[PDB]
Amino acid sequence: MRRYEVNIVLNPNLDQSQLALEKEIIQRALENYGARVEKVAILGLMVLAYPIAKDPQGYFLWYQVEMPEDRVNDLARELRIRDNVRRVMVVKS
Amino acid sequence: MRRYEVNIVLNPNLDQSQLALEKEIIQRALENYGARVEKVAILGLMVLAYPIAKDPQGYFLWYQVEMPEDRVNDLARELRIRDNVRRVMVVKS
Ligand SMILES: [Mg+2]
Repeated sequence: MRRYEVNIVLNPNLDQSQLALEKEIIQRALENYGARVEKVAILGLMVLAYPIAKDPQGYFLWYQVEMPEDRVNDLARELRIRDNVRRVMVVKS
Repeated sequence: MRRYEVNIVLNPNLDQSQLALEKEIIQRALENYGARVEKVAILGLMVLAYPIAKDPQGYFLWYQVEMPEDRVNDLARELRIRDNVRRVMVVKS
């Protein structure tokens, strides 16, 4: 077990109920990969100003968890193939 | 004037006095580009677990500012050419 901060950028076009569902589904996926969810946060709709990129808008979701290192890559791919997930950044604290 | 969150990843090999200097120099650069620095934070040494990348380690620096949109790209390039700066992500709140 190790601690990680899971950063998620979701489709900016989601309505609140869709945002909630995705946030809940993603939290379940975390646990499904052995994660102990310590913190969770929706940081709002944000726009990437730099670097220059397509689809700069997105909802920023953030989770702090303790989970096995061996399941980190798997959880990441699981989250990435989700259609509403545009970006997944997992940082080891 | 608009509000932005300036994300900075610095060389992980910096000693504390180097970290401090860079953090101060970067804050000055911000102001030099018309930024009003509202918040500043050093979030520690972190390791990018996903996606897979070279030089995964780095100090995470974060600033919240209000500055002119027209100087955002310039400030970003200014910060990026700095040798200790490995990554610059500017998000519009
Ligand atoms: Mg915070």
